[PDB]
Amino acid sequence: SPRHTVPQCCYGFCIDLLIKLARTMNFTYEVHLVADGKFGTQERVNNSNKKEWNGMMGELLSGQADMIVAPLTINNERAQYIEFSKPFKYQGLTILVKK
Amino acid sequence: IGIAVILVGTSDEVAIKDAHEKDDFHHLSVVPRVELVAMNETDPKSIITRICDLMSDRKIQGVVFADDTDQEAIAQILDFISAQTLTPILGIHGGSSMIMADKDESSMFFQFGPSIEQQASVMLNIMEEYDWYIFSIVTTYFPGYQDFVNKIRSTIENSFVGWELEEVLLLDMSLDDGDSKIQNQLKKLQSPIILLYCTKEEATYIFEVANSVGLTGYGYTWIVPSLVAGDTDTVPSEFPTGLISVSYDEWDYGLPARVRDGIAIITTAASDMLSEHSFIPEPKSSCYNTHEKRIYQSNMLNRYLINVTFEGRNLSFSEDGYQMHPKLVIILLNKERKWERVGKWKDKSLQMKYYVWPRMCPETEEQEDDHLSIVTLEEAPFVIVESVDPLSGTCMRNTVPCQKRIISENK
Amino acid sequence: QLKKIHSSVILLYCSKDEAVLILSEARSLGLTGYDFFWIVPSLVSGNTELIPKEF
Amino acid sequence: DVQLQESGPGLVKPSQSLSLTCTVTGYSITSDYAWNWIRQFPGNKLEWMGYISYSGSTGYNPSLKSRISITRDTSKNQFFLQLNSVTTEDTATYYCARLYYGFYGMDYWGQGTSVTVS
Amino acid sequence: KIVNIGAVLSTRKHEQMFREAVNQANKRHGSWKIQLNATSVTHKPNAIQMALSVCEDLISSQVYAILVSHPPTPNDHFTPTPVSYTAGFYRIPVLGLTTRMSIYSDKSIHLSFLRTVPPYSHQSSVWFEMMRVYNWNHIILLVSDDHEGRAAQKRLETLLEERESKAEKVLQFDPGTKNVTALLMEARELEARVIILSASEDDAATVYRAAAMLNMTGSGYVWLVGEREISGNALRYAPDGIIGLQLINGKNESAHISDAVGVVAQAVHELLEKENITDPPRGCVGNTNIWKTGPLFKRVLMSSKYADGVTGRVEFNEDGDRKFANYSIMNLQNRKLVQVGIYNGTHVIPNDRKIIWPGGETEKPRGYQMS
Amino acid sequence: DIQMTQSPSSLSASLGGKVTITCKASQDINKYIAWYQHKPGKGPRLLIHYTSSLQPGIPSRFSGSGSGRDYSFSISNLEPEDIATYYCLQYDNLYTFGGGTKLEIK
Amino acid sequence: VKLQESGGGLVQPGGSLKLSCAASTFSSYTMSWVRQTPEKRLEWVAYISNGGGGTYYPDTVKGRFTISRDNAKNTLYLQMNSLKEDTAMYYCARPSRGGSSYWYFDVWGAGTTVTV
Amino acid sequence: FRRQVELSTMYRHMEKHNYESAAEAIQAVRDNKLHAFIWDSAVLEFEASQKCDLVTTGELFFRSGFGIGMRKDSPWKQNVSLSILKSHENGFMEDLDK
Ligand SMILES: *[C@@H]1O[C@H](CO)[C@@H](O[C@@H]2O[C@H](CO)[C@@H](O[C@H]3O[C@H](CO)[C@@H](O)[C@H](O)[C@@H]3O)[C@H](O)[C@H]2NC(C)=O)[C@H](O)[C@H]1NC(C)=O
Ligand SMILES: *[C@@H]1O[C@H](CO)[C@@H](O)[C@H](O)[C@H]1NC(C)=O
Ligand SMILES: *[C@@H]1O[C@H](CO)[C@@H](O)[C@H](O)[C@H]1NC(C)=O
Ligand SMILES: *[C@@H]1O[C@H](CO)[C@@H](O)[C@H](O)[C@H]1NC(C)=O
Ligand SMILES: *[C@@H]1O[C@H](CO)[C@@H](O)[C@H](O)[C@H]1NC(C)=O
Ligand SMILES: *[C@@H]1O[C@H](CO)[C@@H](O)[C@H](O)[C@H]1NC(C)=O
Ligand SMILES: *[C@@H]1O[C@H](CO)[C@@H](O)[C@H](O)[C@H]1NC(C)=O
Ligand SMILES: *[C@@H]1O[C@H](CO)[C@@H](O)[C@H](O)[C@H]1NC(C)=O
Ligand SMILES: *[C@@H]1O[C@H](CO)[C@@H](O)[C@H](O)[C@H]1NC(C)=O
Repeated sequence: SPRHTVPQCCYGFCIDLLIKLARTMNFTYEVHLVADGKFGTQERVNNSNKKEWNGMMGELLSGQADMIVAPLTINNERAQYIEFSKPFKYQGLTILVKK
Repeated sequence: IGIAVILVGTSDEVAIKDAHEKDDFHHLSVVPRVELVAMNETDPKSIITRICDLMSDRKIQGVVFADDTDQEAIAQILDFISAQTLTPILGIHGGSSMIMADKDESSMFFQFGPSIEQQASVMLNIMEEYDWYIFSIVTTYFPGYQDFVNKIRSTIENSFVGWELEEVLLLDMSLDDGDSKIQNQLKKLQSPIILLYCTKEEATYIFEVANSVGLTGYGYTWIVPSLVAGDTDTVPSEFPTGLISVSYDEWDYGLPARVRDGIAIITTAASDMLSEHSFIPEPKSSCYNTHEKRIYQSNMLNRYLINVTFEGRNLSFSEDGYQMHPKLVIILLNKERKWERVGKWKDKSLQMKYYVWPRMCPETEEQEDDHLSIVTLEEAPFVIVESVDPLSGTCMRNTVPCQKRIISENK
Repeated sequence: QLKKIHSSVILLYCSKDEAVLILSEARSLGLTGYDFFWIVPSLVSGNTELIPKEF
Repeated sequence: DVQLQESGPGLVKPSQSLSLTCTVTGYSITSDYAWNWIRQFPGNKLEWMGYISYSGSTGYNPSLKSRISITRDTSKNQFFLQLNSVTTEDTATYYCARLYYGFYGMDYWGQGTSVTVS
Repeated sequence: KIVNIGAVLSTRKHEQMFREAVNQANKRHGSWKIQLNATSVTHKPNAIQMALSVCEDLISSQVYAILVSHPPTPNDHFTPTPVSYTAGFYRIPVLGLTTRMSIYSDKSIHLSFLRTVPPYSHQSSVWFEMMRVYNWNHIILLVSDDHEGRAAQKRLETLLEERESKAEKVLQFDPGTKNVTALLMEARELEARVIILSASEDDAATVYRAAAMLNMTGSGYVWLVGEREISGNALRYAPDGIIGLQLINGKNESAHISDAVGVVAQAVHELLEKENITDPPRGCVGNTNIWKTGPLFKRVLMSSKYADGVTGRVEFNEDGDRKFANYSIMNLQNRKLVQVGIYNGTHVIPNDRKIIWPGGETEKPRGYQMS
Repeated sequence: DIQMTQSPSSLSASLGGKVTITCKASQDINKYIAWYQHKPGKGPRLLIHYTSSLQPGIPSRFSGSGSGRDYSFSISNLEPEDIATYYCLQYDNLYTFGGGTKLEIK
Repeated sequence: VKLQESGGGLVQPGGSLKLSCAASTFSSYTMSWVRQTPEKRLEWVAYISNGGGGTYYPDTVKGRFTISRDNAKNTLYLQMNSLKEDTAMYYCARPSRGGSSYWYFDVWGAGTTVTV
Repeated sequence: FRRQVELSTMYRHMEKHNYESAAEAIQAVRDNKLHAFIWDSAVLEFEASQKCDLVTTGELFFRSGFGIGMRKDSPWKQNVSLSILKSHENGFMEDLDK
């Protein structure tokens, strides 16, 4: 459908952290969601041999945004081309099954 | 209109003395004349006044400039001719093509020779199917190497393949004391897989230096463009056997075939002209007049020349005047030091007659066979044979590039 | 064969005349770097005063 | 220092192509500035008859687009205003000057040529 | 020995002083054995007759060097290019003393053609060095779409890469663009506040009008440009405080004629006194092979450190250029141009004259504005 | 396709006289001209090329001049072994022909 | 190389007889043959190329002719239909220098007639 | 999973049935359509504790840290890190977690 950029109300853990940081460090902000609901990985585009970043990391590396405040997982491939602040929550990967 | 062919100086004599009367260009819209003219001298002003007479009298827009053997600059001369004609002049050999490069902005000249980028990608594919992740780049000061290095680097970093470059080598070869420093870095090249960019005159002495150091021995692999080959008919006996090189389809795609294909392409462009806008371009009255009203025609002519869907093969040419669909030949040196075809680059596909890399290295006296021939037999879980991923040219790192050796049952 | 050396520490046994030449060669091939150590017997040194400039 | 000098035919004949002559002397001012040509009526009004760079950029009043031309040759350091549409009442005095860049000033004027038509 | 030297010039005064400079070179530097003579060919309108005449009279006379200036009309820059093409036909080393278009910068085509003055692309080398004076880590780059633009952009990016001070963004635009306010809008949204511009006269006028249109000409947005845009009619639309360039004594042609004559005579004598050099190519007609000594005399010219130059220390670079030029930065001050900083080839040292910055700024501002 | 009309209708001349026949086309030809003569029941013989270029074996008895779309071809000093009929050829398109004329001796 | 015509006749008024002209390279050579009026005009009949394409006629004999050629036998094939008002004399002509274009020949046939 | 070479077969199973959003996969496993789901502990422990129809299982692996990413040339990096450490220390992170 026509991907309307509709205003909405956002609030949560990341939102609270961002508001705290903004109040702390003398700067203003504005929040918009990712284009296609994706964490941002390495994929081939236009069948060309070059593989690059789509969605989230592609949006951030394009300069359309200056920061990412979200449950983003730090790893070597992202750390090469973006810069991660020191972690705000240590966590790991587990499995969810029916009770 | 007509198509004119010129035989300048050392042009292939037999390829006209028997191939003049083999022309067939019907079943199209235009009916041009084949105008054979031969000047057995390298006089510039003679061919310049000939093309001036062509413009003044014979209303010829398509010119197959089929001569050879030296000085890309002469195509530059043609380019000035183009600058005063807006006509599509074609390169078929030597100073017209397989030497022409990096054309001008206002250039109305065209060629079927591949671009430095294209053959660079061809050799990169060559080393890709031979899983040569390590490579060292070495090139001289000859202009046209900075863009070659940029192209290969851009292909490297834009590739998921784990390519590894050792060091890019920039060589000021014509410097007297530079050679004194040169052996400092040339000796420091350990990678067996080296790619070279220079000229044939440069190639001779750089190979001599490598042999004096020992870069032509076993294991070492040489990747070179068609420029160092020069004219492959005069085989350089000094160059080592096992050297692998790129060139155009010289011995297969013959000169009469080249000129007939060029005439067919020009006639196809004229047919697109007369089908979309339906007027024959008018020749300029004099060789000393300037006009710009052909603008919405000139590049538009190039438009119907940039999209040549003739012979069934969509060989439509690249924006720089080259072809987007190049065919290249890959040749190595024989035991008697001759060049023979091993690799074919056609429609974005690379094939090789001797798929197994033959040990055509300098034929050292029999050694300890450090590169043994091993036979396997598939048996789970001890041996498993499965299809190579066509993207990475291999499989997971736990796999090994095993070539299943069919023995042809009836062929 | 000097290139085929993957080591960082090199023991060497030769006389002075070719010692100077091979040390210049090792300079050409980078074997005279900071990370590398050459060890030679007494005769390579020769006289303590007649010091070659290629050491 | 540098200077400008003028000349012309003086006498007028019907159906003519007047050429008004200006040369620059003192230094080789032939590949800079923008050389300018104006008219001046006995009523003391003026308007630019042309401005030409050292590349061939001529511009002036669009009333006489076809009539007015500039012919500049640098071998003599010479330039002519080619004027037409000259009736008996078009007697005036025309000037050649220079356009120093930045529009800093219309300083070095020509002494002027009195073009008489009768 | 008799060796001929061509000169394609329609300026008669410069014809006489070219012959006089040849005679000065012969009397001063020493032409005891090799007699260098000079011939002149007039500039025609069309270039077909350049080619015709150059191999009918100059190549026929087996001339070594042809001294060609910039074309009389700086719109058909092509006219010297057939001259270089004829030079490369038989590999004739040719010196063009006033040219600075990048079309001859590519030695893959015009290997036989040498310029005594830097190209416009070399101006970029100043800006980085200029930037080094003021530590402006944030810069916006503007460039047209032409071979000059490609060369300038590549040179500036390669020179800026090594010091880790990177260009924020470069914007390339087609020449003759009817409107560029959008491009300079996405340039304005960038955090950087230092602007680098390089374009033709009409392009410069259009971009200056666009900058004046939407308040970019105010304070903070520091402008730094070259020499093409400080000519023509762009400052009819350009604001004040624009920081252009001025290469040293390149507009002059008589001094460069004398310098080129001295260099050519010195190199020709020093080379012909050494080797079994082949005779010059015999002419347009009847010559089957090219003159292959051309690269060797090219190497001589590269090594020909003519330190006894009339205009000072005159040395040729690795590509056919004079380095260590006394570039003077041109600070526009209320529609007037002022020499505010000299450059001796080592550093761009500003002289005592005050520098007025764009937007009415009087001191050195910060080169960026945090968002 | 384009068509011609040759004219007029006659080649009346005495021994060694002078006649001329005009190639006249409906469209511009750019001096595309040929000329032929043949006896009744024998066969044509070529005369003229672009610039009135005669062929070997045919003497200089035949001349001509013209341009664009109109050409004239003149015959003089004719010997009564060429009792024939002269024709002009154009090939702007595939081929084109006109009317032509026949030769009689009086 | 020489040309010899064969297959001349108009035994049926307004019928269709297929005339031909054998040759003795002609492989890359086009064709165009000629009728003669009682006024002896060398009128064109049909048009073929060396590759067989470009089948056309002049305005005189349009709409009734079937045209083909065979370079293997060096022969043509055209059935004349609208020549019923003539004592026609047709001859074959091989345009010189061959090619897809048409040029000035001197290689013509021998001459055979078609009479009603 | 793609980076784990010996676990390549692993990906070869999910590449046929992988989803695009967390919520849809959570609902699918709520509908028993998907047998199991693989994802971060921080999201899934709360997702299990919120409804009591789904449960975490196994032992956590690949311990990483959620982080605020920014462009490499951003001057805010040092102060962002310092402030985030200060928030960890003073117990504000404790309050936000609770
Ligand atoms: C990170 O946070 C730091 C918190 O102390 C901060 O240090 C202090 O920042 C203030 C303003 O941000 C500086 O004040 C300076 O501001 C004016 C600007 O006009 C300067 O000209 C003056 O010199 C004045 O001192 C403090 O100087 C500075 N303190 C120190 C010790 O540096 C950093 O600036 C913050 N950095 C970033 C990138 O956010
Ligand atoms: C925060 O810092 C900004 C710096 O841009 C300043 O404008 C603002 O007034 C400050 N707010 C305070 C100190 O509350
Ligand atoms: C241009 O080339 C493309 C290539 O497939 C083709 O599809 C298209 O029809 C061509 N257009 C013209 C106008 O030739
Ligand atoms: C003068 O120059 C001409 C070149 O046109 C040359 O032929 C002649 O030998 C020269 N004369 C002297 C005395 O150098
Ligand atoms: C220039 O202005 C025109 C008219 O407003 C319009 O195309 C647009 O706003 C601008 N375009 C560009 C490319 O700047
Ligand atoms: C420029 O700034 C002035 C000052 O406020 C304002 O009035 C004007 O609208 C601005 N113009 C543009 C194009 O932004
Ligand atoms: C230009 O060149 C002359 C050559 O003698 C020299 O005096 C000086 O460099 C310049 N002179 C003037 C007047 O510009
Ligand atoms: C090169 O120069 C030397 C010394 O002048 C001479 O002996 C030799 O013959 C020259 N070479 C040739 C090929 O003539
Ligand atoms: C330019 O600098 C050089 C070396 O610093 C000097 O020799 C020369 O005289 C300078 N130019 C002028 C015009 O003084």
